[PDB]
Amino acid sequence: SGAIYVGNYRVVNRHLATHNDWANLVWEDSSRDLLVSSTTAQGCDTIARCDCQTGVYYCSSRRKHYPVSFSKPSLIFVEASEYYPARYQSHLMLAVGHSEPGDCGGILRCQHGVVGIVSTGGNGLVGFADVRDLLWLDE
Ligand SMILES: COc1ccccc1N(C)C(=O)N1CCC[C@H](C(N)=O)C1
Ligand SMILES: [Zn+2]
Repeated sequence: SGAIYVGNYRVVNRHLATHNDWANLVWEDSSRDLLVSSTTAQGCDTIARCDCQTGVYYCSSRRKHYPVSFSKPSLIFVEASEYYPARYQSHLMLAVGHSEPGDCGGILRCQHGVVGIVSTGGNGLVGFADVRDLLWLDE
């Protein structure tokens, strides 16, 4: 679990969004596994606007933060699951690191701010749904 709270927006994994998230839907993209809902209170997270390929992510299955090198946002194949059929997930960045089901929502951050959230993994890899292109999150 996990979310980014920026301004009057809450950013979450689309496969973990609540009834409330869908009742206050602003935007969603199944191909990116992202969903943005509106909030009444102001959020105090800063979004990074950069091309960093190094950062630190929170891994709830280890209660630890890990430094990682990660790929550029791209279309990557993701095995079928209870929420999606087998498909290409866009805007996804992979790193070598620990992740297991339950780690989705953990924030990835670089020196400039929030980069994205854990969305995929397996076999010593972890995938992050990028949010740095969503410029509207700030205006
Ligand atoms: C951190 O995630 C993992 C870790 C280890 C092993 C597997 C995972 N994966 C990949 C997932 O949990 N999922 C299932 C829920 C839907 C996700 C998606 N974006 O399509 C993929
Ligand atoms: Zn950065």
